[PDB]
Amino acid sequence: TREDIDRKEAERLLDEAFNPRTKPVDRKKIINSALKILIGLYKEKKDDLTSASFISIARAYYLVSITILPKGTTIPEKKKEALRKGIEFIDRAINKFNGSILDSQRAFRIKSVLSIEFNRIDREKCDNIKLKNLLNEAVDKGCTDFDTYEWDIQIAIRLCELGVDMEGHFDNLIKSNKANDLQKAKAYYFIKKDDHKAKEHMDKCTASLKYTPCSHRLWDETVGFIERLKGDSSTLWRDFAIKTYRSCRVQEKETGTLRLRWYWSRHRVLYDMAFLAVKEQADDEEPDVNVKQAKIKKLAEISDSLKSRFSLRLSDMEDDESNHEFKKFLDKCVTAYQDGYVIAKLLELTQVPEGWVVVHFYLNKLEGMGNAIVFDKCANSWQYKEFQYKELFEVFLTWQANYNLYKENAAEHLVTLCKKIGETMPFLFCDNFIPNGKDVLFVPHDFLHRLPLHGSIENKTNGKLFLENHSCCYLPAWSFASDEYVLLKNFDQGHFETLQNNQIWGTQSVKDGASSDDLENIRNNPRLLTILCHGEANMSNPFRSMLKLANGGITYLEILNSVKGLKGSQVILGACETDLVPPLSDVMDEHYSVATALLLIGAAGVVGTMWKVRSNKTKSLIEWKLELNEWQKETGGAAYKDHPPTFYRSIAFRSIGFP
Amino acid sequence: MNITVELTFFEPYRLVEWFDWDARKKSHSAMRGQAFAQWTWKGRTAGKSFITGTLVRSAVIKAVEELLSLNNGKWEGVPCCNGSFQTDESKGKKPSFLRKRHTLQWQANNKNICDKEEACPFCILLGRFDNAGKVHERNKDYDIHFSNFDLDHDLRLVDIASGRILNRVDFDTGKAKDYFRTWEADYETYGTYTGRITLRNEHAKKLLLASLGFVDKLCGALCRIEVIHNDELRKQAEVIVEAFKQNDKLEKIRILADAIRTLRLHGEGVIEKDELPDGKEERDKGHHLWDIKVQGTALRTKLKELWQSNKDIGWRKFTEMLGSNLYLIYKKETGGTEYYSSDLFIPVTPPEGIETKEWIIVGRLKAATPFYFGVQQPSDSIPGEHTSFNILLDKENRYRIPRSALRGALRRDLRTAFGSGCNVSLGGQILCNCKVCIEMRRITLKDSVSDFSEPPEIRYRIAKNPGTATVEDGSLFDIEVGPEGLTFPFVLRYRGHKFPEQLSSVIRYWEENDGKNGMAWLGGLDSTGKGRFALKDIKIFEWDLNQKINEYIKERGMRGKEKELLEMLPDGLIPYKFFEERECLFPYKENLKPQWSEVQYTIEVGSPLLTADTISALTEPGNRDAIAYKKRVYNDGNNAIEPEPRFAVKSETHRGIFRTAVGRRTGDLGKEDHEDCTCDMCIIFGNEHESSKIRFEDLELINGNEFEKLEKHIDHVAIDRFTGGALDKAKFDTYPLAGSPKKPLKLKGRFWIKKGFSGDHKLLITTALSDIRDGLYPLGSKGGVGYGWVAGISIDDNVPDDFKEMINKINNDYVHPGHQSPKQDNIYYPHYFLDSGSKVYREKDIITHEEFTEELLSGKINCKLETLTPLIIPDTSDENGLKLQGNKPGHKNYKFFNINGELMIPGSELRGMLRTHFEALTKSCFAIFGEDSTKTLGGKLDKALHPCTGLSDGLCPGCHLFGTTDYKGRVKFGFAKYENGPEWLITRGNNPERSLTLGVLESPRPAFSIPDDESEIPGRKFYLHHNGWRIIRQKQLEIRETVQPERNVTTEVMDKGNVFSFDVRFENLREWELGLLLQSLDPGKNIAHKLGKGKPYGFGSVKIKIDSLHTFKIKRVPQSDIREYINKGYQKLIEWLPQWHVIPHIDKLYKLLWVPFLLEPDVRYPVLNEESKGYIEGSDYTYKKLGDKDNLPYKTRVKGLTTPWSPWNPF
RNA sequence: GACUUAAUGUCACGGUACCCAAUUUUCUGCCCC
RNA sequence: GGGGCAGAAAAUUGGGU
Ligand SMILES: [Zn+2]
Ligand SMILES: [Zn+2]
Ligand SMILES: [Zn+2]
Ligand SMILES: [Zn+2]
Repeated sequence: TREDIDRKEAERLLDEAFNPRTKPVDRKKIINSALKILIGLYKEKKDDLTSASFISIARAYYLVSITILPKGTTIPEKKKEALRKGIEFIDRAINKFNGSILDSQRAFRIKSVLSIEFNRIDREKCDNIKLKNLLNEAVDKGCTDFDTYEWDIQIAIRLCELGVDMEGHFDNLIKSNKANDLQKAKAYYFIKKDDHKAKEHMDKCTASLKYTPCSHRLWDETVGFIERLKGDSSTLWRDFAIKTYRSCRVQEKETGTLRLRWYWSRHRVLYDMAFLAVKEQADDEEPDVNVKQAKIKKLAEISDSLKSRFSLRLSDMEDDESNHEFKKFLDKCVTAYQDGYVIAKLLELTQVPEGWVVVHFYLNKLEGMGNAIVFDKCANSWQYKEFQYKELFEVFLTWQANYNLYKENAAEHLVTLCKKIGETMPFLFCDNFIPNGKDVLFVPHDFLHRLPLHGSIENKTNGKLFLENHSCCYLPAWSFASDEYVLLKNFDQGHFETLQNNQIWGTQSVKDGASSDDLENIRNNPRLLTILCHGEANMSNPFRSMLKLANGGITYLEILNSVKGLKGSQVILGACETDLVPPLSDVMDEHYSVATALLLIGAAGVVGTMWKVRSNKTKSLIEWKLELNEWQKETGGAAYKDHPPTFYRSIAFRSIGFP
Repeated sequence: MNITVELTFFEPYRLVEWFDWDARKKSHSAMRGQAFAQWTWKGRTAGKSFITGTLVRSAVIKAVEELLSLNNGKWEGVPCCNGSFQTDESKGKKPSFLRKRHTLQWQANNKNICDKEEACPFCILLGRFDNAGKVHERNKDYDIHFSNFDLDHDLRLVDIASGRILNRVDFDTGKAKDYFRTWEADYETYGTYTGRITLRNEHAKKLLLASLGFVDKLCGALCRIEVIHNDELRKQAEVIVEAFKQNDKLEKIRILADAIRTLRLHGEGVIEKDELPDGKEERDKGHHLWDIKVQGTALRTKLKELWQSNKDIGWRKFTEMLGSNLYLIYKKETGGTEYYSSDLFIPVTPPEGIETKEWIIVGRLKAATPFYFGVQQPSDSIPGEHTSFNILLDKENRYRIPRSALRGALRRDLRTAFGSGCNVSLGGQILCNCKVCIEMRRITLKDSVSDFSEPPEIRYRIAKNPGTATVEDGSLFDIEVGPEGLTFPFVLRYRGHKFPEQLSSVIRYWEENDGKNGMAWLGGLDSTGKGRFALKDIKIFEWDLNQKINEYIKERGMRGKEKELLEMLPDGLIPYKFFEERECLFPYKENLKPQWSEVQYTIEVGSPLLTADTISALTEPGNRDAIAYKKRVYNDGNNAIEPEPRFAVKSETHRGIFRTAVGRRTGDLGKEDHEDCTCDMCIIFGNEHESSKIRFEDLELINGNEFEKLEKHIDHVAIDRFTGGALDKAKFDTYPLAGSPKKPLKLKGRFWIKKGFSGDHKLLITTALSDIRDGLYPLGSKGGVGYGWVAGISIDDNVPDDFKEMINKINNDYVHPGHQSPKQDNIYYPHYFLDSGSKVYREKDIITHEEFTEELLSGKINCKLETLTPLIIPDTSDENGLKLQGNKPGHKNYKFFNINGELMIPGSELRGMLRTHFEALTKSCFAIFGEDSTKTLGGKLDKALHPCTGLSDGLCPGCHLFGTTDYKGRVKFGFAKYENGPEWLITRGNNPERSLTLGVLESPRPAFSIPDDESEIPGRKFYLHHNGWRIIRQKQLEIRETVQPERNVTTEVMDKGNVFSFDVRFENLREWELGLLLQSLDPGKNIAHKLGKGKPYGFGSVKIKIDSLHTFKIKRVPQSDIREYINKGYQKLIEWLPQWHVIPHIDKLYKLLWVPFLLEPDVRYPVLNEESKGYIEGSDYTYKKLGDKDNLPYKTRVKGLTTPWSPWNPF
């Protein structure tokens, strides 16, 4: 009777763990104790272990699979091991005759839903044959009690997703008091093909999604259903894609005051396919100019929403006021991940200073060809164009690899990259898309951030530089746009010995050998803050990318909290090149450099430097004390044909900010 | 023109199953090992090894592109194009392997675009325009063909390869994300591969030969491409185990397994010619382990028989397999994250005129501390144990520093020097371009082994249970650690245009200069200071790879002949004279130098230090039950190992002492379980989810040459509470180091501090160090006896100033009346029994040894120890101490206990007397009893007074306070130094004029105490304080000529009024427990304890007085606070100035130790009928008349117990 | 010759078997028919 | 008319990646 009693105790503790009341931190310890108890049971009872102990083991292994979070972007190996162990331990249970109808039904249900979860995690381990076997087992057992166990409801909807008729359980699933709206919508659309009831449940489902964190089960499975609809060439996928976009935007609008987001490996495709939906709506033979313009504006809005936030894996996630919000957000997300299974002032996209044309960039991986949503206030007209970025990505990777070995000697690769930008984006030099003599603001996407868009070269024999005609300033996203002179220096001896010594243009509250305290101690907001130090890159957490100042330097996070006296000041971070702050590009680059932290604090604009340049050029830029795009043309930055290395230095300087 | 090309591997290359192109994708191991050597079977064993010609071709074309780039695409004067490494999937099929690697490119300089008429050497070595394409071997239409490379000699897989599990370690933490197995082969025996290269086009032979000479590594190893008694010993072990089971000694068959396993360190001559301990001369049993009758013969002789019958496998292999065998038999009877990891062409164009060079860093990686390069157990390393942890060795058993571990440590140090690196990702389609990766892709380094194939010393480890301060259930494991001082050759090749300052910083960090001392943490177990290698003998060379590449090809880059380079002259290898010094590198002093901060200090131990290494106690001669731990240091200067081994406190013991001190200071120790926690102890010392921020090192003994005898032989015993003699099996002798207050032991240890400690954490570590200095945590075993007590700490002057700054910061009025003895002046019995009763109190809620509770007290007590009668504490280390055996052989002459020539009292005796007194005082159970003795003696002790078993049933107040098995006591006594006084009791006629030949000391007979089953059991036995030494002094000549010389024992005696000073470091003691211990120490005037031999003769009467009581939560309490402690002790006693005689049991107790001479009562044992000194005529006092049932009734127990001073001759 | 390669593309030198645990707890070198 | 014990009981691996 030892097996039965300890199995009953294990069932008690598993039921207590399944209650959503307990925090996930203690849930791990209690379920580990349950695992220890059940394995201790299994040690002496390997000879045809009873059905109850095996069922408890399967439930416990499912729960150990759920409690372990995906540390990286990919599915964690521990979850796969837990799934494999659960199915392996339940194979012996299902291979033997339990003798109880209820126990056999429970075993079949848990095995089939475990196979479904393994298929969701990785189709290689369990293919559609496994799903068909799960259907056979469920039909044989008859575990279709929708009003008793939501476990049966989940297996029913998964089975119906396999393209097999489920009209036998249709009446039971019609009521489904324990189900959620998305399951009802899936059942209505798949079996009965009734779009009205499907959309009626869909609206409630997305309304509920509006108030749930991104780590919930509902988000991933609803985006999966939407992409299933898109692959089915249906017509209602666009509306729910846009509605899920809206729910995601509203949900994270308030949460994450530090410009943070939760990664779930399906957010990017959700935004991509909502973008595709609104794009198809825009080009759906619209007779009215107003509706097409509004659709393109919505295109720009969704492009900006993805850029306006962060993307941090919880491995990197795992004064003190900022840390409180960090801990609260992490706790809420990690709680909502497991709750799925257990029972200052905003800026409008249309208000822009007169004579400024903005170029919003969006790179959609699903479609495979990027977009450039432009907007000029001369005619107040929104228009967008499409372009290929894969070959441009090859050329950019070529330049990045050649630069990290031969920084100054890779000027030819920079010229090639600029020519590739001009060729792959011919609308930049087009009069209709971008009028000449108009100041341009860029909002580049993931890997377009590193591109010197201001240095684009037109596809001509004597292709004119894009910098000569337009004045360009960049921006990580549209959500970032909103006296004396101060200098800070932490460089090495032998460089920049002139500004520190001969300082007749200002630098009253200056600090040679500056520390993080010196940057934080700037009380009054100056007219120009100059920071002289080469910062280091954080290849994992962009929140901890630092400027190498004295006393350990100041990171991205410490700028957001300690530094307050910098509002409305044209900071010039012309000491560290822009590309030693963040990591390097691989397919996408969603990391934010230190200049973005300065912009978020309230700096009027950072005159950064894309690539490493000799000290003389940036020293001359600092000595240029009149209020970029005009200096580069006059200093010789348009001589790429004759002087490649001269083009390499001048182009590097870009102003990250919106005047 | 067929070209025969021969491979040669100079370090262990890697192996995988061949599988197939269409079948590789199903297997992760073979998909990861595409670049390894391939194994194909011929049963799943005894196959053939080979290297694919495609892999060799890829290496050759990579070398071709590197040679052309180094020459701006122009080899030997003929221009070479860029080739083409892009395949259009529309116009054909993709290659079997895709590059996803940066391709070195140059200018064109070609007369015409390459076609199949005048192709450049690069194109015809690539096979661009040959008649053979991506299709298979069909016809030999290849312009250049690379045939398969088969091994150059069945060939069983286990004979060639050896499975090893590799790793991928974090950087923020010291943990590993995942791991993966590998089949690293045997480069020494099976390390030569032969294949054929066929080249139809004769225009590009020179470039092909240069590329062959330029291929620097293949399959994970350096290459030089050159043109043209089980199943019977196990049965005998089973027989041995069965015979052990016949003797009911299966609990120690495991210990015999460890002794056999560690016999590998000893030579075969140990078992050939008897060097094992032979036991005592008259033991009649011999050794408890080696003189065991197994199958009718002693274990030593049959082990010699086995060694003679198993000479084939050799002493090391035979003893290893034997130990594993008995371990398996003992286990049989009792019951006993593998992560195996789009289409882009990235042309890299080196600038014209750049200068690229190759730098060789040849040196030696001397181990400053014993190292541990972990490896998986045997029977799990098979491709296709007894020791818990194994160290990595090759087929020749020599110690190995694997290329993977060295490369990983170098990468970690390089990332530290840069300060901004990546967590290396697996399966990425784009080369990582971070700073550390760029230099790591240019650094190649050689796997190297030490020329020292000797068995590794086993370093044992346990885990203490904080609740009881004893060993934990299933906490014992052993680790094989390499010797300290071993020198491994160090090879490091960097290829590039300039030597990075970060690699120079790593070398200087690793180098062992006059003050650098070496900082290359290699391998695992870094938290216990295992693997800090001090790289030395550094020599930096360089190749002019641009204008001197012909001789680089000719010498093959000196690959595999780095020993010749370290010994000393090849062309184009001028030494690198521009190696920046330590104080010239910004990254070094910025990131690497402040990474680890050394805290060196010298512990001064003023007591016998005993680390209790028991496995080596069995094998080493002398028959010591517990000897001190000693290291095994390899003398690199003179080769071999030092014959004299260094005594030390294990770095694990050091780390555990500091960790326990910190945990008890804060309170983290004692938690239910350490989950993913960020507590103070978890952060400082690491946990299961991170790495330690502090790494400790061995407490090596530096003051060892100033001792006449470094190890002092101390005998111990356990005395039965009832009979008063030693227990049935309790005599044991330890072998601690010689430690005295006048001449202490100096142990210079150190630990390293990471640059992340906050002020609170550094304050915590300094508080732990101060607690170590204050003596709260004695080193080694028997700490509650007086073993390894720390007398102070002397921090070195090289410690950082901030760290050093924080570090530098009675009479009792009770008088017992007494009776009888002064009312007559009559002879009494030398011993009496204290029937205290069976009312025993047990405390279920035991006091844990976790953080010091504020309610209770802890500290130290300084007590003076005055003697009222001569004290006998023999030093039984020397059986001939008085040099009197020559005149009278067989006489046991002893010397007074002394360490380094100063008279001391071992703390064991003081603790024994105090524990017995306290147990009698509090009605504690009989902690030590001769159970199952002739029903049985232990079967008639009622029920409560039995010795305490495990904590299930609770612990008696004496057992709670002084401790029992699996519960460390809360009071530690110390060795009592002399501190002045009248030293010796002169006899004027003794052999040394300062001794006293004692009478016949016979074992007690409980039959007299219990003459029949009617009497249940007498109480505890105590001896009165009679002045009976006077009769022995007077009858010195009458006892040296009448008693047997072989039975008489003589020893030096201390004179009257000798004082002794010792400490009592009570900890976590209750408010009343401290008072009761104070009363036990100093019962008051006219009451004194008995110590040492001759207690029935009146010898060794000791009076204890208290000097000063301390308490910390340093606060010397006053006399008022000393009172009201004993008061509540009395209050607790009654409910179970104080008036102790109120309680009858305490009244009789204090009557037993009442001194009736502080008039002169005479007390002695009776005699057998008309024996010597019969005195029959008047006060007969003889046995067989006093003991006769007719003459005297069975009321002897009535008069012998509960009557502390009843007369015998009149009644 | 096969037992094994595919050829205009093999960063696998592309990954430290790594992290946590105090050989310690208890015991007078003692003693009489 | 004689020396009696000279070691005893535990823990010898558990957790992770
Ligand atoms: Zn060519
Ligand atoms: Zn990297
Ligand atoms: Zn902790
Ligand atoms: Zn007890």
